[PDB]
Amino acid sequence: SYMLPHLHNGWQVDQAILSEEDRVVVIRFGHDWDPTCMKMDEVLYSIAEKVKNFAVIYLVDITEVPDFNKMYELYDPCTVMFFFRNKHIMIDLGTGNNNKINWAMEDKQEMVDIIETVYRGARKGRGLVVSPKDYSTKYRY
Amino acid sequence: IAPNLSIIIGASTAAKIMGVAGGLTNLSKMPACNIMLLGAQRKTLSGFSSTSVLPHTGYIYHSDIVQSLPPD
Amino acid sequence: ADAIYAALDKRMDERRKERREQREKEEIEKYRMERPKIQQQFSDLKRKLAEVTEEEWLSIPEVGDARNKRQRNPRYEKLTPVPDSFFAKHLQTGENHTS
Amino acid sequence: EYLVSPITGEKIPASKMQEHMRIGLLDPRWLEQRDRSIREKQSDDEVYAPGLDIESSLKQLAERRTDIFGVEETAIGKKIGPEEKVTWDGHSGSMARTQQAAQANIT
Amino acid sequence: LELRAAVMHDILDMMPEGIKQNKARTILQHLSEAWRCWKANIPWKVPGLPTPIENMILRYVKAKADWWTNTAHYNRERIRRGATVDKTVCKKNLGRL
Amino acid sequence: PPLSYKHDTKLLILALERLKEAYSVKSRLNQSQREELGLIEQAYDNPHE
Amino acid sequence: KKKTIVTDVFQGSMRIFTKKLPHPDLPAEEKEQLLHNDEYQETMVESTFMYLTLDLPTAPLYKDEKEQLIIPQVPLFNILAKFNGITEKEYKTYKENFLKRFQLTKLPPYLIFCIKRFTKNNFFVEKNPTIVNFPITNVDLREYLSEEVQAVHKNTTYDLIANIVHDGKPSEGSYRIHVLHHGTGKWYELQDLQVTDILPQMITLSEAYIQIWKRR
RNA sequence: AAGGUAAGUAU
Repeated sequence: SYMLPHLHNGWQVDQAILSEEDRVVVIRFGHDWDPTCMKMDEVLYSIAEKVKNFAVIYLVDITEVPDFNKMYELYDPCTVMFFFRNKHIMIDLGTGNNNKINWAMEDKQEMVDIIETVYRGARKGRGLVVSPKDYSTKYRY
Repeated sequence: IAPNLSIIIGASTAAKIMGVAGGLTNLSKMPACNIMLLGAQRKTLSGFSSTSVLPHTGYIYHSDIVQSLPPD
Repeated sequence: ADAIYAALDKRMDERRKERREQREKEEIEKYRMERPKIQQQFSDLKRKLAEVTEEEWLSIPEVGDARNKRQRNPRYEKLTPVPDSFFAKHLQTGENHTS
Repeated sequence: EYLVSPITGEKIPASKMQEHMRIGLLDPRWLEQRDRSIREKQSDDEVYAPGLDIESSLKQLAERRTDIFGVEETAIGKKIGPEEKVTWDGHSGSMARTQQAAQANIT
Repeated sequence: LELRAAVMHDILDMMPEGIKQNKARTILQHLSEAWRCWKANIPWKVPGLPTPIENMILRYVKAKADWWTNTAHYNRERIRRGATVDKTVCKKNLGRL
Repeated sequence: PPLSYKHDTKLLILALERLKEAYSVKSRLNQSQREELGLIEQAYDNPHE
Repeated sequence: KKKTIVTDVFQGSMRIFTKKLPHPDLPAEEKEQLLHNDEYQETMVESTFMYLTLDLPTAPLYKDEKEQLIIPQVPLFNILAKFNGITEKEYKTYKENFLKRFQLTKLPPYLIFCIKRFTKNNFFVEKNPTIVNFPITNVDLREYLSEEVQAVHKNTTYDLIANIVHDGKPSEGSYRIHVLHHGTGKWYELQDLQVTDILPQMITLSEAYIQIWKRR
């Protein structure tokens, strides 16, 4: 949360999405103080170095940067969104919202798998990638 | 009699190795591999493994400087 | 005109705003009596950091990893099929003597 | 003293013999490997935030989570204890009005 | 997470970071290794670590260890009772136990 | 166990069979599993050694 | 009555210097002016006690470099570093911290030491297993009395006569007692029905919880 | 009420 790079205005988010040409930009829209956001940010920090080759992770404060709240529907407590070559990438998570990940994921391997799948699909030119795990159920038993 | 050897290791261990080796001359004529085994009691393993009994261990091993190290 | 409706909503909330923001104050105080805040649990230690000089601060060492290359970055663990002799041996079973 | 080189065919001082053998056969692909290990290291980016950013983020988080920090305890997200920015809604029909409103907000 | 954030904020606040900002990340690394050294049941004694810093890191490790033990036991009792839990939660709880 | 034991080989085969029972179900073998299977096969090929 | 059989036997008099520690997140000039405002200054308050509560050091929490898993021990006089003007104890409260240094005034004829175990941490209650290193024959508390009252109390030597020890975790633990036979000088432990003759030296190698001392 | 949006070029 306090270790990952932070974007402080809409122009910085624009440049961060535009700058990367061979890596998927992973942006967490939310608040540092949000417990869901703290879990998501600590998972991202855990996998921040491992995905250095094919991913860059930034953190955006929606209260400080409400520039994308209207278009991206950034109204959930936490949101994770992927961009590739200035192009939002959708994920068939099975949750009904393919445009974003709007919950905290516990396992750090699942996020790595999602980023890897997004990178593969986007480099192949796709705009939608089917996630390796179906999140229509939390698999709680 | 043995200032350097008493500097390296304590005089207690110095005396215990000099007495068991037969004197300063006999201990100086002894190979370095045979000095570490001076005063090595063949402790009988009582069910336990040989490593627990610390085999091939002598005054040097039980000296102050060696015992001031982690067991590994 | 938005301010009119906002003030109207605040006025309607004014029914028990003082009587419920006061009870929550006592609840917070009672909770903190038993479970103090995390920052206050380190207040004395945080106070004692004033005696660490700048050179001592610079003398903090960088953390390294004890485990070696074989554990930090192991080579890929190749998976190989079970030998054919296992199929053969499973096949031997079930062949029964006639006597 | 002076010694003949078994690796170079030249006479060398006796004191430099050990280092002469040690670095007279330094495999040049070791230098290549070190070069490519340093070229990638220079080009590496900063995954994490710098010290200033970490400190500022920690203070900003503390300014909101008053159930951990501070003395008084407000809600989880409240900081205690005009102009509203115009933002595009993501529709092509409203690009012009949003752009002009952004222009019209400059003092 | 809240404990790590609080300890790091306190250390960085008392740190005269006008010259030593680059140590900040290093500090967190210590807060990891000590914790790991407690989880690995191995000795942890940094020789260059100042005594107040080591004392607060030890306090943080003790608090986190108390929370860790309580959470592990609570989750284990939940699972034993029959509480509906995830696979990752089960793996983490098994590791803690 | 004597060197000329009448059952020195039958017991060895029984012991190796139990060690290979963990692999009776077909599965992908990693390095440790295939090393153990190689050791078992070597013991079976040269029972006296 | 002011002087009952418990006051003249167990009760002593202790002095407390309670200084209010300022909040750390304050300006240095503001800190010193708050100190000058008399709000954050020492306030000598006398009091009486039936027993002296002795705080123990925190467990090492780690293995030693050489002897892994070494039992933690502390000398008694280090525990009794309390009750003097030199040392201070930062008592932390959810509101604010305080600096309360103690100073003994009148030592009772029979002094009870209650060693602080079973401390409730943030999540449960844990016992501090630190072994107290104390003598059982002769001590001296003259260094633990203020100079004004040192003349008044000519005797400061106490002998251990009773010792309580708690065995087991705080969830379920047994309370054993070692009692010194005053007539014979021997030490006998009795756990309920069981009575055994423990050597006096082996008394101090226990996790003491409550002790009774006699000044003679 | 949902967990049922193919994505991609072109105006």
